[PDB]
Amino acid sequence: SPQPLEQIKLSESQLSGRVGMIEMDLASGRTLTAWRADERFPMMSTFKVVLCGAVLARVDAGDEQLERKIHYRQQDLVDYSPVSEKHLADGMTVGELCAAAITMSDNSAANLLLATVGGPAGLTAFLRQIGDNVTRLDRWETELNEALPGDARDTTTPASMAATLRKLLTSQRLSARSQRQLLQWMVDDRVAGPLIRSVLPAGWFIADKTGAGERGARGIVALLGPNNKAERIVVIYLRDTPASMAERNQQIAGIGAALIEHWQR
Ligand SMILES: OC[C@H]1O[C@H](O[C@H]2[C@H](O)[C@@H](O)[C@H](OCCCCCCC3CCCCC3)O[C@@H]2CO)[C@H](O)[C@@H](O)[C@@H]1O
Ligand SMILES: *[B]([O])([O])[C][N]C(=O)[C]([C]C1=[C][C]=C([O])[C]=[C]1)[N]C(=O)N1[C][C]N([C][C])C(=O)C1=O
Repeated sequence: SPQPLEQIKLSESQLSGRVGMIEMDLASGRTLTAWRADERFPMMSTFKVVLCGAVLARVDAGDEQLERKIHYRQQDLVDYSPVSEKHLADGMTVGELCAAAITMSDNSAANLLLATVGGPAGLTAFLRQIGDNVTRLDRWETELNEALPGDARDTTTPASMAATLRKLLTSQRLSARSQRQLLQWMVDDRVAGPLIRSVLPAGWFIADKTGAGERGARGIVALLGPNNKAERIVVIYLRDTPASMAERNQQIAGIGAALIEHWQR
């Protein structure tokens, strides 16, 4: 494979789309590779990690419990809700809702949790509280995936998302137990985690949350590293490409391959 930046450029050319990417040391926050890192991209379902960061902050403060059971109704549901559809009779705990939102990308689970943090406006306020002055959530699932060309709604930048993820996972803004919980939810991703492991060389750690939207929008936020360690945050977003889902997946994988072959920097 090419060097990381060369592969990122190739991916843009082949996709006829914009790619945004950051590679950041998790421990120190050092930025290693950056491409369009200050440009806006739809978050899509990658927002679900930040959402559950906000939930955990409420838990730490004693304003929420992961055990608390929410008994929601069918009228609360939106599409792509494989876990929450199973529990109209019996409900789900707040912790189960975060697990479903992150590991299964469950949209109704996400919307239920979003309401508990004050909706899109409340999550945006939480982001400002942790010093992210760029990321914004404006809509609910599933409209937040619309990815209209030039629309700033529901966007982040690779740089802001990476910094925000590092803050949530490591800065001690969250309790130790909450930091550990957020990480484990990403480790447990069922949408892409197992597939990614199936193509990673032996020894490479992965934890992740993916997202998909309209007009080619697709993304991943991840922890990756050799020696079975979460060494780096890697954030990749695609937008405004007519390419197939299969190619979008392959292009993101190709950027990963370039990172893997050229890790020491
Ligand atoms: O010499 C380096 C490695 O080269 C190949 O590994 C290949 C692997 O066979 C392939 O499946 C993967 O595809 C890339 C898969 C990437 C997975 C998704 C990446 C995510 C992770 C973080 C967020 C962005 C994307 O590339 C590597 C590097 O060429 C060999 O198979 C392996 O034995 C060897 O250790
Ligand atoms: B997450 O925010 O990435 C979850 N993403 C979704 O639920 C997407 C999945 C999807 C992507 C692309 C296409 O063409 C369909 C579904 N949902 C989504 O983008 N759309 C947008 C809004 N639309 C309303 C008519 C949906 O129902 C929908 O699910």
